Order: sequence, then structure tokens, then C-alpha cells
Amino acid sequence: GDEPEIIAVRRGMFGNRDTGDTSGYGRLVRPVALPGSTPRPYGGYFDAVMDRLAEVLGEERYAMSIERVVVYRDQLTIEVSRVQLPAVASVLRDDPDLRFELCLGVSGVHYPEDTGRELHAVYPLMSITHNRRIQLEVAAPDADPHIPSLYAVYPTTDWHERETYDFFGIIFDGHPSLTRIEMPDDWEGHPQRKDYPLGGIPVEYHGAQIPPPDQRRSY
Amino acid sequence: AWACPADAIYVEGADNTADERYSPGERYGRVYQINYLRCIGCGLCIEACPTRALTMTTEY
Amino acid sequence: GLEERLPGGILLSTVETVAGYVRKGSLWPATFGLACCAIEMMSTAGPRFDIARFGMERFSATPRQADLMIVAGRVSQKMAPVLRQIYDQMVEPKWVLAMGVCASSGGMFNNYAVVQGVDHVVPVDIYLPGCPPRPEMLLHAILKLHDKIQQMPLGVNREEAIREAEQAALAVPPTIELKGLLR
Amino acid sequence: VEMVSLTIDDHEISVPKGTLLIRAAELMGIQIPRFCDHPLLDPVGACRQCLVEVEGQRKPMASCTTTVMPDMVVRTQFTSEAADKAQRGVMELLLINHPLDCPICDKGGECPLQNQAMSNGRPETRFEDVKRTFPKPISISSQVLLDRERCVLCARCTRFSSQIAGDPFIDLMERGALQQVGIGQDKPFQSYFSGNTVQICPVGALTGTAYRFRARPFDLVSSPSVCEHCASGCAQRTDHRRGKVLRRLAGDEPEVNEEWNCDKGRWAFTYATVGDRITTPMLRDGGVLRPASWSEALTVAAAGLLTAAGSTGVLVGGRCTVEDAYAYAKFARMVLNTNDVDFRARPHSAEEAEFLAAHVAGQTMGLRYAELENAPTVLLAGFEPEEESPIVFLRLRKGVRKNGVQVVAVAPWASRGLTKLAGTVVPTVPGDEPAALDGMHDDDRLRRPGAVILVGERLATSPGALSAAVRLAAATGARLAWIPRRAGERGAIEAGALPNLLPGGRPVDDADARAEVARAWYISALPEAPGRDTAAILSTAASGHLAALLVGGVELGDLPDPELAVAAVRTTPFVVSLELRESAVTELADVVFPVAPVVEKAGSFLNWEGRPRPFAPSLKTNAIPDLRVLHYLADEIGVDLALPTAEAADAELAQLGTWGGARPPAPTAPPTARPEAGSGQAVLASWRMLLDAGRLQDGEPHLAGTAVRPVARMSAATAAGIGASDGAPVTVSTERGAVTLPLAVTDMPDGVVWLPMNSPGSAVHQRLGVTAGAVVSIGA
Amino acid sequence: KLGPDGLGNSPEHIAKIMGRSMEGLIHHFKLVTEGIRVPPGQVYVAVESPRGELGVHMVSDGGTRPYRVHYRDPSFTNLQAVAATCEGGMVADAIAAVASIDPVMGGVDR
Amino acid sequence: APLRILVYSDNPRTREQVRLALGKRIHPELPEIEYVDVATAPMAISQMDAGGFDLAILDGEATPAGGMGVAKQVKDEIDDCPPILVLTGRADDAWLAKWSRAEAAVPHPIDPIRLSDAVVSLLR
Ligand SMILES: CC(C)=CCC/C(C)=C/CC/C(C)=C/CC/C(C)=C/CC/C(C)=C\CC/C(C)=C/CC/C(C)=C/CC/C(C)=C\CC/C(C)=C/CC1=C(C)C(=O)c2ccccc2C1=O
Ligand SMILES: Nc1nc2c(ncn2[C@@H]2O[C@H](COP(=O)(O)OP(=O)(O)OP(=O)(O)O)[C@@H](O)[C@H]2O)c(=O)[nH]1
Ligand code: SF4
Ligand code: SF4
Ligand code: SF4
Ligand code: SF4
Ligand code: SF4
Ligand code: FES
Repeated sequence: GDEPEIIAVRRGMFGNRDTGDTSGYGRLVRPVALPGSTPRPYGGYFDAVMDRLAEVLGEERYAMSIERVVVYRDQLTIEVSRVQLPAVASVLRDDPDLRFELCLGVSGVHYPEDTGRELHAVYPLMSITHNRRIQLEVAAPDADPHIPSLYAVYPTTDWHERETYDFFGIIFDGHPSLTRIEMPDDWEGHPQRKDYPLGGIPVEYHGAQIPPPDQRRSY
Repeated sequence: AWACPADAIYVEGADNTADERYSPGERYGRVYQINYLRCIGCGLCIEACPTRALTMTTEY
Repeated sequence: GLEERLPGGILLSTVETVAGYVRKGSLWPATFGLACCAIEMMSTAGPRFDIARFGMERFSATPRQADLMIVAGRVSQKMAPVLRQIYDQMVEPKWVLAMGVCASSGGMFNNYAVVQGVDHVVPVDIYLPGCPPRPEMLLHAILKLHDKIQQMPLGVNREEAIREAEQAALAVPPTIELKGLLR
Repeated sequence: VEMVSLTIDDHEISVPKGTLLIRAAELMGIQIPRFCDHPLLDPVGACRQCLVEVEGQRKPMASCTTTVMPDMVVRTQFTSEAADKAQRGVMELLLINHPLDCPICDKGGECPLQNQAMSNGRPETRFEDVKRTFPKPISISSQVLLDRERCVLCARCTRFSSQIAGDPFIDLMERGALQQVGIGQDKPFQSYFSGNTVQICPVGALTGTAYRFRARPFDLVSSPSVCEHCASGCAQRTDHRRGKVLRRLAGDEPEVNEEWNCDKGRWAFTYATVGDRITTPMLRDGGVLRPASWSEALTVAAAGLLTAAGSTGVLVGGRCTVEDAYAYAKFARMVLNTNDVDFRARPHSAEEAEFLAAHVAGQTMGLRYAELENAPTVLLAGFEPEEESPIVFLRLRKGVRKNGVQVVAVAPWASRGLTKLAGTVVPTVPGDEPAALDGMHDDDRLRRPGAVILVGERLATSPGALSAAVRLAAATGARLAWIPRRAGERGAIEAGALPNLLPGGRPVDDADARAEVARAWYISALPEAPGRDTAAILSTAASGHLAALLVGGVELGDLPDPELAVAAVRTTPFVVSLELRESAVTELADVVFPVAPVVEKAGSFLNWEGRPRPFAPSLKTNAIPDLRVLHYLADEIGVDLALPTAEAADAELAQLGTWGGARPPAPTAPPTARPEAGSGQAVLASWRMLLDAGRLQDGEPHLAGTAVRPVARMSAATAAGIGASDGAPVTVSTERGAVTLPLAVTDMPDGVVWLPMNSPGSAVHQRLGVTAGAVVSIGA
Repeated sequence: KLGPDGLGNSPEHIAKIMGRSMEGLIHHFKLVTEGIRVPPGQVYVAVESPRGELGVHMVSDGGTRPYRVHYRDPSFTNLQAVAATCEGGMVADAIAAVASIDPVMGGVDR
Repeated sequence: APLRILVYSDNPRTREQVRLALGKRIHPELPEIEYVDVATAPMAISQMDAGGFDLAILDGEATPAGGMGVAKQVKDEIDDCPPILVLTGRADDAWLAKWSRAEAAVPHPIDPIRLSDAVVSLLR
């Protein structure tokens, strides 16, 4: 579907996360939508890239693999379909017209309020020969956080994919060894998830203490 | 204290009154603590203060 | 050691004074930087200042030779075991300087990942604010540690001081109870 | 549900006929700036902040007042440059006279004016002239401080105090630029719902004196919560800084309380910190109450309770979460093998327990607040909604204003609450209520579909009253609901904390019910002997036939015969008290356990409609709830109560489920003849004022200073018969003692004197030791 | 602005927001306390840090706090080269290689 | 004989809280409990070196030297060291409590029954 992804639904004015400190202002319903798919004439080389991609992949393979294309602030995001990620990445790296040699890493981002698409892995790719860059985005559910690892295509991802797992639990199936890299192997939970509490302690003061920022009010 | 990224300032306001006035106006900082084992010296507090009551000396 | 078994008369006093002098004047740090504060510690050793002036040029690489531990950085959870191992592997007497807000109390990083003060894992002799503490502040803290070292008891005096400090410490009301003008 | 379709900005939506443009734009995600608008207040369009361009309209129209018409086109500030200009100009004009007070204004950080001046305001002032100035702040009551300069004169406070609450003790005053919200001259604001104005003001004009300068929004730990005080079960938001609760805002729950509170719920939170709190387990030794460990205290309590065995009674009180009541009941059933369980720490009767078993217990979510608003006719028996469950009063007033709800009260005199409802009195002396109910079986208003009959807890005090009300409900077909005064009463009933009941409403006298609970408790069999009501338990203990009492959060002064109750607790050889604060029972008890207050414990209440009101522990503390205390006392006694937390108690209550079998018989008590008072004597009527001297209002002198001045009330005929005059201090009396209050001659049945039940200086139970409906002497 | 009493808000600004400019006061208060709220969206922006392509993935949920800020620190990726540049060589040469990578561990571990 | 429990914390209120959770006789099927209270790491260490303790409760939040560090030290330094219980000021501190090798860990605020049960488990 072309409808945007709503990562959150703000209720009420002033960004209240709960009932709100003034009465009568909580009735607004503002969904938090990320940008939807760009219409078609993607700016700059983006079209030149995507068209080329659509050429190297078939119409059927391209349609099954690329879920969405989002140009935002002159940055091209290819919301790629899970499972098909290794094929698309191989096409990007190998194709002379794309030739995105440099995958700069993998970053997990958690959207608990995005149904069936809770965990997004972002792959910044750069083509040095063509002086281009794009960002693949693969969405996985929370209940099935498995994503295909790009190791065979981008070895640089091995540590990134590890950190992202450690921090989000995104299981990059096919990765040689998804061991926690930052946190201890015996650590419980995945800290960068929103469900994981900040785990701070109150700051002490003569006769008082300030609870961590995650407990106190916010807007 | 609002602006402090480190939660290194604790402020409790209280009323100025004729029998006891500490600052011009209706409010004053009765309690003012800085936890210097949390203060990172960023200076955001200073930029936050609207009265220049808070400044940063060069004493270190 | 036998030096502490001397009778509590003038011999033990003078030995304490000389030993404190020497230990304050030769307070070799361990080569144990962690973070930002480690860079500022190197800057303190750098020529603009001279930590060597205070007999502290030798950043001891091996914990065995090191008499002082400038934590100088943020102790993550995964580092607390290593930091404690290094501390325990120094040979006594040894003091610990919690350089920076991160080392002393966790600093701005009030989080799961950070231990919130090396005091959790090792006894702290002196706490040093700053983020990072500028090298002049590090030298100030080290001089305060020198003052602490010189006035250090030994033997029977050490036991008496431990007893007195324990008795005094049992009475201080906790920080959370020092409600002043706080309503 | 005629739906009208219209385009706001470029987009299109369809909304119910009559919906306001501002509501539609809210629904579609568009923040039209607004101050005077309020969803629950009748639109006034005063501030003109919410202007929008509407197709075919020359002028901008206040979106808050523009009803949606079919095929309309509207363009907000997001797409109409003209509407943007209108809103920004209104914003500027709104800020020119506003004080530069944000650092010192309590509303700073949570101010709608600040936020909407950021989103919809000019970068900087254009106003180089002189600002309007008022001397400020000025108190309009003991609780509310008014800052007129910050007042944007939106009239939301005034509109609330008129429409929502029938308390127009403030109004817009003066004229022109000088217009200001104000009280009359010195007559204080004086409304049980005054705090709502503080929460309704879109600026710092109205602030809570208690919360003044206490904190800024970033310094608050904020948690959802439920009020502890009456069966209304309002959603609230508890804010605490430094571990101390600073305020309790109204929250938002349209199915219960909309966005409202009463002053009791909003400010009566300091009770847990007045310095009387029980910090550690206490033990009686040498006649003195001494701090004790948990280990030693549990050892002693288990020893005593095992020594008493089945010669024990558990007074559960009404200050308990559903889980706490369930633990008390289960503890009584197994750990003590007794059925002497009663949450009624108040005037009560066996007929009350019978009625609660017959109609209330197990019958969840019948009559609902939403139903109240649409009931064509509402009858009130022994129930003063303003004084008892003020939010029920708010809903009834809302029904009166919107859907023409007709309200009838069987009461001695028209209470201010009833008058605000436009309700009609059925003047009847206390005790004579059953006759009133029996005389209403032919009333056509109750025969109307959706008619409702609300019975207050006080109706239990009158013999034959509850059975009469049940008969009336059956004969007319109107839905009958019973609305207690304490938040834990209904949860206690659902917890089976009555002598005749078990969890889920299943009766004790039913063998199959006993088997179901015994299985669900993995136990052989529950006791079969009929339990003893609280009055029975207390009279028994005063006789020395009771071996030990377990009193959980009960104030003896609230019982019908407090002298009897203090004697009962004193004579009992072993008294185990789970108390939040020191009291008569804690003072006279042998073992005292501290139980965490509501702010620091997870749990759930039940409101009068049966809706669960769950809440998480806002404060985190070493304190433990009644649940854990009872569970570990049982464990020390050697029985697995299996209630380590409120979550387990909720799971067990779900497992036991509703009774569903042969519903217990109706009470059908005979309407006993009322006493007749001779000359110099009258029948006592009374109900607890909302802001009475209750223990949980302690530590909040402002809220007390906002309480209604206690007064005796009489018919001019009866005052003349006693020789008194209005304003003269009339004294009522009985053997125990006398209560003296200024006389306020009231239109009411002759031979009846009304006193506040437990207002300061009244304390009718303690002073007189009689219930409502009892004959009491009177004099000048 | 500095003064005889140390670094502080410039007295001109204090006068502006506390004596004259109400909108100025509101803006100071809100931008300091709540801070700007960024439109929702994602953006990956890279710079040429001394140690390489320091990238930042930034995600905003329309709020005043960032929804996500992930640093692709160049040092973290460069440390993948310890195997390549150390294996097979002398330990003294491995030290030189690791130094040549110039890993700043703060960025590596973040 | 009476059991001696070393309760270590520089916060007097935490020591009182521990002494409240554990009565003079916890679990009346158990011996009497004797409390030696210490508010400094050196004194806690010296008392441990004296020995004869059945359990030591070390406040993980002790200011100049945390109870977890003291726990690791006492296990490394006293032969036949008595079991150690730690009070942790944070749920995330559990991992460090695991590293401290204390037989059990009780999060702050001290839950009386939880602490009593933990102690009974260690002293049994
Ligand atoms: C009336 C009258 C005239 C009487 C005179 C009596 C008198 C004074 C006697 C003189 C003869 C003596 C001394 C006899 C007494 C008996 C005796 C010899 C005892 C020895 C006891 C002993 C083994 C040790 C105690 C100390 C002592 C005095 C030992 C000998 C002298 C020395 C200097 C020995 C060890 C010290 C030493 C050489 C090295 C210490 C270790 C280091 C690393 C040194 C410092 C140092 C070095 C070397 C770096 O490389 C470096 C590089 C970059 C930055 C910093 C550093 C740094 O800090
Ligand atoms: N065991 C227990 N006791 C409580 C709890 N909450 C309050 N209490 C105590 O219960 C006692 C009696 O409370 P109430 O019967 O409600 O008296 P009140 O505060 O005047 O309330 P009203 O009945 O409306 O007048 C008080 O002294 C409190 O200390 C609780 O959660 N558990
Ligand atoms: S310098 Fe000021 S703003 Fe920054 S951390 Fe320290 S107290 Fe807070
Ligand atoms: S205290 Fe500040 S300067 Fe020192 S290591 Fe921590 S973050 Fe860096
Ligand atoms: S009411 Fe709002 S705008 Fe006015 S001074 Fe207070 S915070 Fe500032
Ligand atoms: S006091 Fe508040 S609610 Fe009343 S008119 Fe003024 S701004 Fe509006
Ligand atoms: S009406 Fe009752 S439940 Fe609602 S806020 Fe007031 S006291 Fe609390
Ligand atoms: S909100 Fe519509 S005119 Fe005020």
C-alpha cells in the first residue's frame, strides 16, 4: 500500500504523552507518518539509479523486492522487502551502473507502534565510482525479527549487524556469529529497543533526588 | 535545571514576601543545588537562565 | 609490614611522616585511561603542564608498579570487572582518583550501560568534577590526594583511625535526609 | 447517525451531524489554535483564537462554534493565509497585555498560551505601549490563586462553574479591557469542583495555592491513578516531585469522569505524609506500642491468630483495593476458618448485606455513567450525589442540561447538590424512606424506559428501605444501582468481604459456591457457620466472646457506636491492625503492620457501576500493600494464601469468575415502625459532607478551609418549637453527648434536625453515638 | 556575554525578555526548555571525520526529543581491519597497525 | 549460637531497614541474629577479617566504596568467606551483582519479606 507508515499516533495538543496538564486539549488525533513513496520523477541521479535497478531486476522481481521508494530531503530511501535483501544488495554492489561498493553499516531503529514493521534496519550504501549514495530499509516484525544478513555481499556489515542485534534483537539469519558486540553476552534485553527501560538511577541532592529522564514528564 | 542535560541542578522555588524577600518579583530560588559530580560544564544552564542569576566564573 | 609494627611513640610517628611524604611525592599513576578524561590526563602529562613535576611522570603500564589509579573515564558495565581486576592487581598501598563526572558518579550518562561511579566497584580516594576536568583541576585533585596521603596513619594508629572514622561515619544523616530550606 | 461530509483544508472527512469545525479538524489531525473552546463546555467563541476561512463566508468563522454543514469547505492556517493572519493577529492581541511572567508562572512549560504563541505567534513583540496591570495574585478561595493579568478572559473557568458545576461563585466582572474573573466581594469561590478551574484555565491565571511554585513540568514524575476517596473511581494523574505528591489532575476517562474531579480527590492526598504514618511494624509490649521488625511482628501476629483460631473477626474497612479486600476475605476464610468478615466500617444492617448479595454482588457493569446521562427519570434514595460521589452529581447535572433528566430525591431537605440538579424533593423524615419508595410504585416517571434509582449507602441504615427500593425497581422496571461512599466498598463486595458472600458474589450459604471457591483455593472446604456483621462482631468483642480482631483500615469514629467499637477493640485480647496511619485501633491494637498507601501500591478499585479502576504504583517504596502483609502473615501461620502481589489476586478473581447460579434471595425486610420524637426532640438526619473531617483529608488545611461551614438545619416550625432562631447555636444531644452548630432554618419536614455526619465540630457518631434516623433531643 | 560576574546571558537579552518582549520571553522559555520540535522523518548525513566517514542516521517523530540518533563512527568500522592488518605480522607490528588505524574507542562503543 | 550478620552501608536508613526486615530472630525455627553495623569499607573488611559471620549484607550503593566491590574483595581475600548478600540500587545492576558473586541480590528499596527470605535461604 501507498499509505505512509505511522510510527506513532500523538493524542492531544502540545505533545502530551498522556491525559495532559490542561483540560479540553487532548482530543486531537495526529498520526506520526513517515514520508510516503515519492511519486516517480525522483530528483537528481535517484531516477537514474532506480531505473537502472529496475532494469537489472525484472519487472516481477523488482516489484516483489522493492516495497517502497521514498525521497526525503534529497536523500533516497529504498524500502526493500525482507528476504529479497541479499539479491537487491548483490545487484547494487555488482552492477557497473550502480556499483555501490561501500556499505557504510547497518542501523536498527525500533517503531513499536508500526504494526508488523516494528524493527527497521537501514543500510547506507555509497558508490564511489559514481559518487552516489542511497539507503536501503528493511522492515521486520517484532515476533519474527529475522532479516537476511548481507555478509556475503557486504562484509563490513558483520559488526554492524551484530551491534544492531545486540541493541535491537534483529536476528540476521545467515550471519556467521551473531554474538553481542557491545553488551555482555549474559546481558538480558536489547537496550536500544523502546520497551527496554533507560536503566538510570536517581541523581542525589541534599534532601532530594531527581529520577532519571525516562520517568519524569515529557512532551 | 530544565535545560541541564545531566540533571545536575535542583531548584525549588518559593514566594517572596514583605517579611522576607530574596529576589524582585513573586518567586525566588529557596533551594539551589548543583551536583558537580553530574555537571558536565556544558553551559546550557547559563543560556537557559532568563535573569543572568546563573553565570559561569573562571574559578575551576 | 614491620614498618607498621613499631611502638606508637615517636618512631612510628616519624616513620608515618616520612612514608607519607615519600608516597605523596612518588605517586605513580597506572596507564589506565578510559575516555575523554584519559585525553585530558595525557594533556596534563603534556608539556603545557608537567605532571612529572609532582614525581608522577611514570605512568606505570603494569598495575604492579602503579600506586595510583586515575579512572579518568566512564566505567561501562563490561568494564567494571576489568577495572576492578586492574585495581586488585595493584599492590598496596593504592589510592583511586575518580577523574571526571563519569568516573565519580556516572556523569550525564545516567544509563544502563554506565556503572554510575567507580565507587560501586573500587574504593574512591578523591572525586574530581569536570567533563573533562581540565588539567589544572586534575593537578588540584592530585594535590588533595597528596595531602590525604601525608596525613596517613600506620599500624596501631591505622587501626585507631579506622575505628574513629567508622564511629564518625555511622552518625552522618544520609544526603537524602539533609532537607534544608527544601520546605 | 446522519453523517455530513466536508473538506477541511484540501482533505475530506465525514462526521456526525452537528459536529463543530474544531472537532472535525481535531479528528483529521489539524491543530487549530484555541483557548476558549472546550469539548465539554458549551461553545462560546469568545477568544476568537480559532478562526478559519469557510467557503462562501466573508468573515473568518470561529471553528469552535461553526457547526459543520454538508459540502462545506474550510481552510485553516495550514492552507488559508487569511485564516493564518487572523489567528496570528488574535495571538498578538492576546499577548500584548500578558505579563512577562513565564519564569515565575506555574503554568510555564505546560501553558497552552506559550505553546500556541510558539506555533501561531509572531517572533517578537510589536507592542511598545504600556501593558494592562492588576494587583496579583488574589485568592478567590483557600485553594485557588487568581492572576488577572495572565487571564486571557476565555471564560472557561466561569463557563465550567456554571454549566458543569452549578457553582457560579466566580463570574466575569467589570467591562472592556478591565474585564476580570472575580468572586463577588469576599464570598470565596466555594465549590467542591473548584480545582477543575485550575486545570481548565489555558493560562496561569488560576493556580492551585497548594501547588504554587512547587515544581515545573519537567520535574514531575507523572502517573495515571484512581482516586481513593469515593466510589466514583475517577481517572486521575498523580504528579510527584522529590517523591512527594504535588497534585492530582483530573485525567481523562469519558466513560467515568470525563475530565473532572472534586476538591477531595484533587487535593486530599497529603494524608499519607502528615507525620502519623506507620513506618515500621509495631508491637504492644508492657502496654506501650514499640517499633518492631517484620520477622518478630509476623511471629507474634501468627502466634496470636493461631491461638484465637476460629474465634476471630476481620474488619476489612472501605479503604482497600479489590485485591486487598480479596486477600482479607480469603485470609478470614482459610487462615482463620471464620466467616466474620465485613468491610462495613460505617452504619450498616443485615438487610444491607442481604440486598448487596441479592442485587449488587456479582452484577458488574449494569447501570453506567453513560446511562445516567440519558435516564429520563432518576430517583435518589438516601443519596446526596454532590456529597457522595460528586462525579455522579456532575453526570446527573450534565443529563439535566442536555437530555432533560428529571431528578427526584427522597430526602429531608433540598441539598445544594439536589438544587443544582433541578431535582424535586420528596420530603420524608429519615427512617420514613421505605414509605416514600412504596408510595412511588405508581409514579409514571419511573415507569419510563431507562428510569434509574440510585440508592446511597446510608439507605441501609433505615430498616425496610433497601427492600422497598428493590420492590420499587422491580415494580416500575427502572434499573436500580447502589452507590457507596468509599472507593473500596464495591470492590470489597466483588471480593466477597461480607459475612454472607464469597468472591464473585456467590453466597456462603450455597454449598456448590463453597465447593467452587474451595477448589479455586485448592482447599478442603470453607467454614459453613454464618458470619457476623461488623455490628455483630463489635458487640461480641465488647462481650469478651471474641478471641482476636484483624482490623484493616477502619476508623472507629465512623461506626454507629464508636464508644462500643473502642471498647470492643480494647477488650479483645489480641488485635492485629493493618493501618496506614496511627488511629484508635492502632493505638489499642497489639500488633500493627504498615501497609503502603494507594500512591505506592499497585491495585484496582471498583466504582459504583462495577467498572474496574486499575492503577500502577506511582511511587516506588519499600512499603508493601495489605496483600503481601496478609499473604506473609498466613505463610508464617503456615497456610499458602497465594497472594504475593495484586497481579496474582486479579488472576485468582478472574478464575473464580461470576457466580452465575441461583442468585441469592432478595432482602425483603419488614419496614419497621419509626420512633416518634416528643417535644424538645427530633429525628436526626445526616450525611457525611464531601469535605468533612475524614482522616484522608488530613494535612490539607486549604481544602478544609474550603469545606462547607457545619450547621444544624430545622424547619422554621421546629426551630420555633425549640425557641431557636436562624444563626443561633442550636444544640442537639443524647446520652453520649451533644453537638452544637449554628441553626440554619431549612424548608424540611418538622420534627427533623439535620447535622453533617462527620463535619468538624459535628462528629455525630462520636459525640452522640446514634445513627441517622435516631431520636435526639434539641434545644437552643 | 561576559561581565564582571562571569559568563551569562547578555544583560540586553535579559532586559528584552523580562521587561519588554512577551513573545521574546515565550520563545526563550520554550526553545530552552522544550526545544524545537523537528518534523518527522529520517536522514542519513555523513561528514569526513579525521578517522573516516562519520555518518549519522537521524530519525524524528515530530517531537522535541530525537527518536533515533545512530552514529556510524568511522573508528568502529576501521577496527574491522585489526584482523587484516595484524594477522601474520609481528606483535610489535600489530601495535603499529592498530595505532595507524587511530581508533578512538569512545566513538567505537558510543 | 547467635548468628552475626555484617550489614554494610553508609546510609543509616538502609542499615535500619535491613535490621527491620530481619528481626532478632528471623524464622523462629532459626537461631538469634546479632547485628554488627559498619559504614566504611575498611571497617567492613576488618570485621570480615575477624570472621565468625554467618552472612554479610553489603549495600551496593555504598558511597565511598560500593558493596559489590566489597563483595568481590571479601570473596577474593577471606578464606572460608561467609555468603554475601548485596542490595542493588538499580535493576540493571543485577549483572554486576552476578559478577560480585554474592549468593543473592535484593534490589532497592529493601523489600522486607524478600530480604528476609533471601537471608533465610543463605543462612540455611
Ligand atoms: C653521616 C653520613 C655522611 C652518613 C651517610 C649515610 C648514607 C646516606 C649512606 C649511603 C649508602 C647507603 C644508601 C646505604 C644504606 C643501605 C642501602 C644501600 C639500602 C638499600 C635499600 C633498598 C634496596 C632500597 C631503598 C631505597 C634506596 C635508597 C635504594 C638505592 C637507591 C635507588 C635509587 C634505588 C631504586 C630506585 C630506582 C633506581 C628506580 C625506581 C624506579 C623508577 C622507574 C625510577 C624513576 C623513573 C625512571 C627511572 C624512568 O625510567 C622514567 C621514565 C620516564 C618517566 C618517568 C620515569 C621515572 O619515574
Ligand atoms: N489497611 C489499610 N488502611 C488504610 C488504607 N488506606 C487508608 N487506610 C486507613 O483507613 C482509616 C479509615 O479510613 P476511612 O474509613 O476512609 O476514614 P476517612 O478517611 O475519614 O474516609 P471516610 O469514610 O469517607 O470518612 C484511615 O485512618 C487510614 O489510615 C489502606 O489502603 N489499607
Ligand atoms: S554546566 Fe550547567 S547546564 Fe551544564 S551540566 Fe553543569 S549545571 Fe547542568
Ligand atoms: S566525564 Fe565527561 S569528559 Fe570525562 S570521560 Fe565522561 S564524558 Fe568524557
Ligand atoms: S500564563 Fe503562560 S504565557 Fe503567561 S506567564 Fe504563565 S507560562 Fe508565560
Ligand atoms: S481565569 Fe483562566 S479560565 Fe478563567 S477566564 Fe481567565 S484564562 Fe480563562
Ligand atoms: S468524585 Fe470521588 S473519585 Fe472522583 S475525584 Fe472526587 S473524590 Fe475522587
Ligand atoms: S477557541 Fe474558538 S474563539 Fe476561542
